[PDB]
Amino acid sequence: GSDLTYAYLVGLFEGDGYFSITKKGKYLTYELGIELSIKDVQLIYKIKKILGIGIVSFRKRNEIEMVALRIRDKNHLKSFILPIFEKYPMFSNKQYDYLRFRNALLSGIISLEDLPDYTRSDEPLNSIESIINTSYFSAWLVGFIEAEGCFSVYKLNKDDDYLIASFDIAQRDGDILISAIRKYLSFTTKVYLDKTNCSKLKVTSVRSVENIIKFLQNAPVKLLGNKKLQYLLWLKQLRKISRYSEKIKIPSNY
DNA sequence: GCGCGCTGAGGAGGTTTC
DNA sequence: TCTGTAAAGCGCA
DNA sequence: GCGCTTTACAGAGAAA
DNA sequence: CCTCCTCAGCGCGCT
Ligand SMILES: [Mg+2]
Ligand SMILES: [Mg+2]
Repeated sequence: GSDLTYAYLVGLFEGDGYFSITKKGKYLTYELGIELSIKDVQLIYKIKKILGIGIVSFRKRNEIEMVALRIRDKNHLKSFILPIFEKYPMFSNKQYDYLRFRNALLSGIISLEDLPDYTRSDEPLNSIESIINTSYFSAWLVGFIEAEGCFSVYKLNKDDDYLIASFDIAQRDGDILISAIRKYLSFTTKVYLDKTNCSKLKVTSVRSVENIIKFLQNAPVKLLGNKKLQYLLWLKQLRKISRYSEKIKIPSNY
């Protein structure tokens, strides 16, 4: 990878991965994993390549196929993973998972009984300005998008053929995170908090759309998975929708 | 040559955030 | 994540 | 006062 | 995203 394609990785992991210290009979299993739709087998192997470690597995949970990259080897974790996340730390209230994980690990905790009682605080760690001002952000956001962003098109009413074309992204307990992104890309839609503590950001404007495209075209790194394809197909329909077409530039990649 | 302490690949059950 | 629905804003004819 | 455009709000599940 | 369990199996210190 690049100095920065790793920042891309914590991005992806923050949004779709997970740190976990689980019960393994008498002992513990330390791991980092991402489980994605089989639609990203190809991406899973690009991650293994970048990181250089990790076990890949497949399963059906019967009609949905899925791929997973899983790193449980503690030496490899200490030797390759911590370092990444130390250098390019996550931003959301998730770092609590990594800090907790890290500590238990470095402490040499190997039994369930000496493993601290842990529960993620919903309490944020940063606030807009700090996220937005960290160097690697631009890259991180690319992966975070790879992971949780959504490109889509839908008619506004059943009957008539008036398309909308939106880009959205949400996160539980992440008002500060979601808002910060919102600021960064200059959206002005109102971030919506749902039934859960899930902050949803969504845009439809000709100017908003114009903006992700530009952020992406000028982001340090690149989307390389299914989301990349989702975006390219989006791009495409964006040409058959006039209001957008006579209003922005677009396709070669990302 | 074996029993012990501990480990991770392999395999899979159970919730819920996107 | 992905796709809406019901309901506005904004000219302008 | 009607065409075109954005927006607040939010419900299923597949993909986490 | 999150969690648990089985089982070769590896290095040790003994019988
Ligand atoms: Mg996530
Ligand atoms: Mg994803």
